[PDB]
Amino acid sequence: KEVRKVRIALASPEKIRSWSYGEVEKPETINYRTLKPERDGLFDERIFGPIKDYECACGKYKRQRFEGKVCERCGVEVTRSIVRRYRMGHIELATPAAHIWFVKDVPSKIGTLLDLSATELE
Amino acid sequence: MEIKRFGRIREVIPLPPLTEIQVESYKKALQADVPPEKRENVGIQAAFKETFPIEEGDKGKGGLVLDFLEYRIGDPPFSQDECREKDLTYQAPLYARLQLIHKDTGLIKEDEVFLGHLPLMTEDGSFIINGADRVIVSQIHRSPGVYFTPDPARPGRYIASIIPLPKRGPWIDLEVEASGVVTMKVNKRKFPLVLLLRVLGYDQETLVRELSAYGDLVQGLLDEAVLAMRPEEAMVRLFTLLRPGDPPKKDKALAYLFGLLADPKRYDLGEAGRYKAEEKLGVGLSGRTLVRFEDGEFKDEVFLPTLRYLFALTAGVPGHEVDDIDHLGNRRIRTVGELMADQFRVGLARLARGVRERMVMGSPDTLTPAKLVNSRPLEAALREFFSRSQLSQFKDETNPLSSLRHKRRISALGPGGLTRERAGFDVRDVHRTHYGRICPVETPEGANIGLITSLAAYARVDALGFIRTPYRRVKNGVVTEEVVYMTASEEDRYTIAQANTPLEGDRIATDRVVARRRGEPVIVAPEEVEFMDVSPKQVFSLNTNLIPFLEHDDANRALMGSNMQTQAVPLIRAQAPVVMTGLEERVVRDSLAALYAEEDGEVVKVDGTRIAVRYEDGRLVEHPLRRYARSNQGTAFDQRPRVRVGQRVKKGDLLADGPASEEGFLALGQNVLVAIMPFDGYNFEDAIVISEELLKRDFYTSIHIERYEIEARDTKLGPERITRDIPHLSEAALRDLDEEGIVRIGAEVKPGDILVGRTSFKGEQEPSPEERLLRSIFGEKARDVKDTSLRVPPGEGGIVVGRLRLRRGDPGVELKPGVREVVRVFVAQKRKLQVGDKLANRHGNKGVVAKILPVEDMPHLPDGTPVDVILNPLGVPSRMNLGQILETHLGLAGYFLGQRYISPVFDGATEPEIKELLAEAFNLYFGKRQGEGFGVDKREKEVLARAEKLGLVSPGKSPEEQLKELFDLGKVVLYDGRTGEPFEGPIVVGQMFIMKLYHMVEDKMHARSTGPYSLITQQPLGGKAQFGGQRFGEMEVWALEAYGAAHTLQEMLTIKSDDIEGRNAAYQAIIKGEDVPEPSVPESFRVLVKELQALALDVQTLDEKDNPVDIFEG
Amino acid sequence: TSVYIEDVLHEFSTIPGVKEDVVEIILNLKELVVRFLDPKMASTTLILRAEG
Amino acid sequence: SKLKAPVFTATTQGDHYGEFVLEPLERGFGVTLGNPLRRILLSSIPGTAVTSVYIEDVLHEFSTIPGVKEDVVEIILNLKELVVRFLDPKMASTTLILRAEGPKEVRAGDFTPSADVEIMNPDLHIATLEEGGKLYMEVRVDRGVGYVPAERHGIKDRINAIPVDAIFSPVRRVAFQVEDTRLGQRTDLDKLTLRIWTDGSVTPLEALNQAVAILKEHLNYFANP
Amino acid sequence: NSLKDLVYQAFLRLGMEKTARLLDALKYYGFTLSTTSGITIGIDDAVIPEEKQRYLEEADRKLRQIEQAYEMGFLTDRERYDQVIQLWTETTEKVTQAVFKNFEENYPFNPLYVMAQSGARGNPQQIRQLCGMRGLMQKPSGETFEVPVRSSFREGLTVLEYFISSHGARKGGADTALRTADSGYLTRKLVDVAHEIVVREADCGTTNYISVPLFQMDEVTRTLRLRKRSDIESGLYGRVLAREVEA
Amino acid sequence: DLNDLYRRLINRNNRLKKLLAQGAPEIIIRNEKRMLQEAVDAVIDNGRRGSPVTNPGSERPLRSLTDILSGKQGRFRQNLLGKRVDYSGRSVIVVGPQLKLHQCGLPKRMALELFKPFLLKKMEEKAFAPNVKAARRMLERQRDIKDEVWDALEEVIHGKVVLLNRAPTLHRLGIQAFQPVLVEGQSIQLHPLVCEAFNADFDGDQMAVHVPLSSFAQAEARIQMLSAHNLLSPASGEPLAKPSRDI
Repeated sequence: KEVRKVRIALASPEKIRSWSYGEVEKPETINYRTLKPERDGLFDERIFGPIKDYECACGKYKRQRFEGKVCERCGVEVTRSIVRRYRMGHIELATPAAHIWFVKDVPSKIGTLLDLSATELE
Repeated sequence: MEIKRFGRIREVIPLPPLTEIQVESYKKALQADVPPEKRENVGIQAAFKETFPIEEGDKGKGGLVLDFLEYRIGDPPFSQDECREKDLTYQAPLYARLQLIHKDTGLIKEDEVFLGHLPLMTEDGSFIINGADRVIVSQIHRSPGVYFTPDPARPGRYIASIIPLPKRGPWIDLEVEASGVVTMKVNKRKFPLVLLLRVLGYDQETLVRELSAYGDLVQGLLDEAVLAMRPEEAMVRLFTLLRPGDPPKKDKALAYLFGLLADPKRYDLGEAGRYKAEEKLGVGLSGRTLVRFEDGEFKDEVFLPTLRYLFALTAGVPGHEVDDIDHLGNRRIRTVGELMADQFRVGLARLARGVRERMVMGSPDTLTPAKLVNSRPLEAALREFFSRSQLSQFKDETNPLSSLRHKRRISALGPGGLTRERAGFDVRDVHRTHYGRICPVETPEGANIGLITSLAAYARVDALGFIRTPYRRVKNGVVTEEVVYMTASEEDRYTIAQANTPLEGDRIATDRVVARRRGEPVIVAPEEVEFMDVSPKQVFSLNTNLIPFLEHDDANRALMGSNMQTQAVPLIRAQAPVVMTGLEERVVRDSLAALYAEEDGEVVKVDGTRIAVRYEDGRLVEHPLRRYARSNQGTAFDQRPRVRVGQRVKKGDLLADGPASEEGFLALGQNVLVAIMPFDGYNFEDAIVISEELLKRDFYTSIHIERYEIEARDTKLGPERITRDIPHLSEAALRDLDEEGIVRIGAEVKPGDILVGRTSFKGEQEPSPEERLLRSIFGEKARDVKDTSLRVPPGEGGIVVGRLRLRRGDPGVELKPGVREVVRVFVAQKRKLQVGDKLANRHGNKGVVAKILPVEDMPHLPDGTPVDVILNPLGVPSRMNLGQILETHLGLAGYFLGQRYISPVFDGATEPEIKELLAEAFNLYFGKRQGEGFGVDKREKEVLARAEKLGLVSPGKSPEEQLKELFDLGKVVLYDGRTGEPFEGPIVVGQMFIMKLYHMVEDKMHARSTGPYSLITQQPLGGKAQFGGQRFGEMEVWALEAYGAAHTLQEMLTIKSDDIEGRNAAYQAIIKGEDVPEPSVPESFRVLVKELQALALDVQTLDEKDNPVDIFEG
Repeated sequence: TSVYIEDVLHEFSTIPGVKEDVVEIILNLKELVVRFLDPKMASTTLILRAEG
Repeated sequence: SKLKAPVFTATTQGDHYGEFVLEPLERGFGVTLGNPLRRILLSSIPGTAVTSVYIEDVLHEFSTIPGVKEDVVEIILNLKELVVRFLDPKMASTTLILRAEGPKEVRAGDFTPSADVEIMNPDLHIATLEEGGKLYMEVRVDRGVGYVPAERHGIKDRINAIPVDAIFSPVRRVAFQVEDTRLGQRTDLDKLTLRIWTDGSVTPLEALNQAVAILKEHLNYFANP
Repeated sequence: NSLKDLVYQAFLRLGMEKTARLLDALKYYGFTLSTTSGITIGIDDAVIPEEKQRYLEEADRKLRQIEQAYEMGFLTDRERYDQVIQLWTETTEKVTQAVFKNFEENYPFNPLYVMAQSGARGNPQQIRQLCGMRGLMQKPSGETFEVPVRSSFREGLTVLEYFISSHGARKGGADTALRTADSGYLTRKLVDVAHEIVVREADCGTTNYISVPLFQMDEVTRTLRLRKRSDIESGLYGRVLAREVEA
Repeated sequence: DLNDLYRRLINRNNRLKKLLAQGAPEIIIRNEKRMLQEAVDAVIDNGRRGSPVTNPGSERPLRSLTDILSGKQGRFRQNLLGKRVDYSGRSVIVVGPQLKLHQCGLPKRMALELFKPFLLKKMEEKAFAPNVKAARRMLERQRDIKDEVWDALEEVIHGKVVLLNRAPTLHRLGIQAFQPVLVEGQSIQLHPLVCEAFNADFDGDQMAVHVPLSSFAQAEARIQMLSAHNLLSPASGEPLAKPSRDI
């Protein structure tokens, strides 16, 4: 079945995690000398999708069927190079947050729903 | 050939040395050829001196100063040609002599301290900045003074103005509002102006005196009895509201700019700023808005006489009127030499704060100039000028004219002091002033129209950029020889008369004389005359003059012609228009692209590569002929030998032509034989037909040199070399790279074929899909060092002829950050005509071609010879460019008559004068035919048969005559080569001068079935092997929407751009021929949803029954 | 149908001692006419030479 | 040079019309060919038509006719459309005899039997008369060539009969057009299309053949004497 | 206008298919024709009505009578300035229509004309400037010099007349200027709104209708008059009657 | 450019993630979290407040979650503003006198590159050119094609159409379809009549040409976009394919 609506729901901690596939609870990512993420980071493919054609980071059966590709010491699920285009990540934060858009938008979505001296207070 | 010249009115003086706007302005700025003790200010002088008796924080106490005495000019570290092949700014070291006395004394004069590279000008008028040449143009801003003018957001009331020279003083506006007050706006500030009246010594009864009783607005400016107090006290409510952060009584440290001295405020040395703010104001002003250090306090000078014309303007009496803010006597022009000098008050700026901070930290004894200054702020700020400012333009080198045209330009735009891209409907317009100063038919089609423009021939800019135009003085009925170059404000009070007007011997002839005053056109009495213009050329722009019969062309469809004539590209067998206007030759000389001889002698050695002479015992120079060098558009101009190897010369005459020149005369295009008429809709709406004939004679052919370049960098994956060695390349390929990586000169180029190999390592990764299907289009999987060589970009190409090499380290070769070794191959091409190519007449009839027709078609005359271009009529009516039609007539004339003529501006020949030669040609032409033994045939008569029934011919006269009669009527009978029968209506025929323009399909035209998919956005861009990638806008869609183009829409938003899936999917699909697309769910949709969550908010998806989707399946 | 000159690699060339330039040269040749007299004559090559 | 020989097709009708088509042609020739051919089709062509018209009762194309419905002027035009042909190899001139009766509808065949010549379009309105309607009709016919206005020759068979406009030019209308097809990397290759409309006399085809042959013979004169 | 109807017409009682072919040949048939009949532009054909003189002559005189009428006091500077103006424009209009009347009784096949008459090119205006004359110009501030442009392009308009006839093309070039930029400015905003609205059904089912105004009410005179040709069409064309009508 | 934001965003959440694990100096913990937000803050809507992120060096604001989505081609607008075709090609236009209405330009040169696909296969399906890719190689032998080839390119397009468009399209008509034809000269040939629509001028202006594949889009075109089937201007129920300015 094909689309027939698009509802924008909010963002839940539980659900933000639910997605992310990985968990970039890790540093910076790139490596110039050797094209490779950085043992867990922004590009660690192991957590997203494989940069190359199917294949791992070391090499496995780039077999079409079986479903569920991983390894010994190379857990790079083998399901093509595109999916790097949607699989998200996450940085389970330290403590509190404010998606500004509820702080300094126009009406102040929070500094209203709770009064909090309009502004200056938040 | 044999040249006749029409009309008299002998130009009392040829035309200005043209290039004067850039050279004569830049030499009287950088006076390096005049003893240093001399030099009467302006330019570098007034720049080093406005900011040189440069003290040190603390007035008197601790030493350290630094002054000026004279400036030393540099000597070219390089020559014109090298500084260009090597990418240098052809600057020129500039030293200055500093000496700083201490408090204890010491005359330490550090012998020339390098301040920065100041680029020297060229004989041309342009410069050499980082390579190519640019045109530091001449802008035009509001000339200083005071005018007032009405109020914008408040009708009925008036605002006042106080404009001193820019970048040397604040903007000041005394607008009177509704609160009654007369507030003072200054550098983005609106405070009660009463606070600045008391600072200049004014009480609570002398502000009511000189300006109350009439206009009860002084009782709004009045009651504020809390600020109508003390002198050094109305200085802290002004220094605590003008500049926050500091409340000291040092409110004469800042309140010391906007007034006394000339640090900021001042409108010229007393010229436009004073001489103007004297006649209209309250007379008497020297040079700055009031004056400070006089005896103690501030003794006001110009914040009250202008406040006595603005309120007597909001009620008032006579003499007190608004000013026109777009009048030239009210408008200025910043020339070249000064615009660099102003980038010196800016080059000497971030340098007067690079020392005043260097005398705080460093020992005040251990100090001597050349140890206090770093000299980076004049290089970085005076290099920033010739490398970025919207005014430092490329330089249209299409033809030589444009070259010059460029220079003549006048802009409003500018860095700061200028006009944005969203205003100007009180300026753009042409003004009753311009007359003889700023041509009115040169500006650009749209987008900019107005703001920009070219100077009016004779007119000169002078003193404080006041345009001055030539007029001839009379003795009230008689006629002098003396000529009056004068400003505009000097013209609004003289009753001037046309030059067109009849003058006997040397005076007035007749009593009905046409004359103008101020601006109004009236008829005047013969001795009620002051002056009289030197001619009409004096009125039109430079090129707007090359027009032959302007006397008969609409005003609109005309500029097109003066214009376009610019986008004119040269050809080989060029030729100057049959009908000229004189100057025609001169243009070629002031352009300098043509080669002349200083002193008269005689040539000895003569070839394409050089020309040696032996001037009159003045040695033996030997100037080479730039052969086939590239323009900037590409063009490709090259001078050419046009003299013999033995002959006394004429004191400096065409020592050989230039690009589009013919023996000294400007040959934009090629006067050819035209036939005005309709063909099988083969010129339709504005199209034009051509006869193969020209390709035969190879008449309209353009030469063009495309410049290709490459850069090899230093990387982590290794350095980017460049050798004639690159893997998998099959020798038959490299085949023409003797140079060890470079293509040899004289090699025939193709596309994709190699031009410059260049191997870079890279990699570290493995290919996969979406490039391994292609790929083998770019690899065979692979190598440890990849191809990445140059290679010819789709379509282009030609025959090489020039290679250049550098390498990070040569003497003057300086490469950027990361780069090493440069290369530039130069390959050119012949181009003839190609159906579609663009071309037009000076008369604004722009017209491309659709059908090159064989010399078998091509309606021919009766004597065999066929026309060339069929110029349908239709394109003439709605537009009003008769004259062009007039050129054609003169054409046929000039054909059989064997000649050229000059129909100058409103001075050209005439219908009665032309019919004359036209018949004069017929008597000849026909003498040729009856002489052969013939004399008109059935075909012809039959025409004349109806030619009369049509009344163009006089009935009752031999066939023969009905011909002449008609012939002289500028037309004739024409045979349609296809069918023996001639046209049934005489046809206007003749030689029409045309041209080939910048645009030539060859450079447009593209098509892409597939190819280079970007990696950024995920879609078609660039193009290494195959090329192009057309865009698509909303409009497109909406209409697409217009039609129920459903898919046509969707397929236009998917498999033809982002949605990677499809494009391949699809791409494959045809390779086999299936339905092909049907893309799952468009890329972008997902993208966004994800760019969404990639920012909170689920962004779900349901159907008709509201249920969970499965929008990503992965 | 074609030509050839000493030390010339392309049409856009110059030669020391010639005020022309390939172009000037070429356009003066395109025009030249030659009678073939013989029918057999499929084609031939003319030839010229300059000195001092 | 190259280029092979043309492809000559022809979508004939029967008696009139004929969409002949020659394809392969190097630029120009399209026009070259045709045009002149046209100028022959409509020009010199062997054919016959009316040259005089005797009508017992009233002389003058501008008079009145009792017993008759139409008027002289019309019978004229109606007579033109009429076409006859010659079975006798060298008899360039014949006389025809039309006989009217009371109430009837004149027909082109109702013309004097006679063998030597042949009526080609038996039907034609010609005329139609009331009660007791007379109409003898000495209609003289000639072996012409193209078109000769009734006002150039002045016919003189009888004294009260009227001459007329000779339309003996079988070729009644001929138009062409040179569109250009393709055959290889070439697309501006002349494609001619001729269309000759003729009365039931001489087939368009021949209309052409005879044309060429004429234009042909008409070249043998450029010989070398 | 002519064919257009036909054009439309034709389509009316004949399938689009045909409609085309028609459009076609016309194209052709006209073309080849529009050339067999070889017309052209030989300046002479840029006719000037003999009455130019007598008109710029008798008019040239009505002036020495309004300035020599001013010499005294018959006219204020205002009653005066509105006369030299409403002056040349009356004569101007004579130039116009005259060079035309002559254009029908003599030379009814004159290149220019015919065009303007037929659809080709040329409007009532233009033509004038060519042959008869231009007129009075619009100052830069919307004013009009009391000095005309006697010359006509067919004649080499003089020095001054140009410097004043100039403004027009660029102050009228500011149009083609600032009038081109704003992409579809209007367009857009527009779009965004009704991109919804679509034929989504057959008959809203509504009885409700509208009352179409045939007779305009001059908000000034208040006197009446029906609307002009077009308007109407573009008010009823293809509309749908709501409550039958008798007439 | 975004990625440099997420950057410090981790930079902080780690630098304080430590302070709490060890070293509880109150005042500091405070001065730190103060950045935690400012991290996200930036990342999300950097620009806000009065302090834009300063990449060490430049003074360039650098996008943010906000900017990115914020039109100016921000995932919303970027769609209805551009994107770039896969089967596109533009060019200068010229008279198509001969050309029958529905017909249209397209010179071999481009005409081919703008069909590579279909051609290919069609080639194989024809005795000539053995294997697909194999074919790919013959039309890449630089230039100078063979005979038989073209023939194909023809039986190749007979039937399918293309769309056209001037520079500032404006009305559905602003684009139409035509049974393009091969023709010399490198410019694009176009029929008269049309002109009107696009305000089709002839001064070197140019038009576009898009190729539809969908057995769908194609059909969509000609039966809804053929200039031929579209003669009248909904703009006002009157013609547009109106002969003129010559015809």
